[PDB]
Amino acid sequence: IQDSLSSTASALGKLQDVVNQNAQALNTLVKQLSSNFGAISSVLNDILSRLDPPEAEVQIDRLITGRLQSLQTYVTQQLIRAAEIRASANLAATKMSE
Amino acid sequence: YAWNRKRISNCVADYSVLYNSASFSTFKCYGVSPTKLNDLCFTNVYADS
Repeated sequence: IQDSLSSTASALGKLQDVVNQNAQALNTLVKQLSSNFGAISSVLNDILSRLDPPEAEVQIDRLITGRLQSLQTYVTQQLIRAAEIRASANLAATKMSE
Repeated sequence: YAWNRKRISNCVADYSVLYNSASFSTFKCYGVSPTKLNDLCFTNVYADS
């Protein structure tokens, strides 16, 4: 078993997949900050620096809606994944105890 | 039908004077507010007459 662990790399795929999934979810959430969502620009500072409040508010609201939706999606996915990991942890605890 | 296009680049533009000039009956800005024009940098400006 020591030799197998030293040689083969796909042994810990179960943990590597969890790490990769979390990293990819964070990367997608971060990349979602670069979307116009229909606004003139994807940069809040640029929007604020070009229009008066009454006109800026529309673009700001578009960006707010888009980013709120992105956060909600990310949090729901995280909740489901956390439930799966909790099931795995319960199985691991039972395996330890028995 | 033969509108003339002029190039404006490599200079400092003081839009405050233009905005304050009452001689202009209509002064409408779409992608940028008039007031903020004094605190922005543009790659190049096209003036069509």
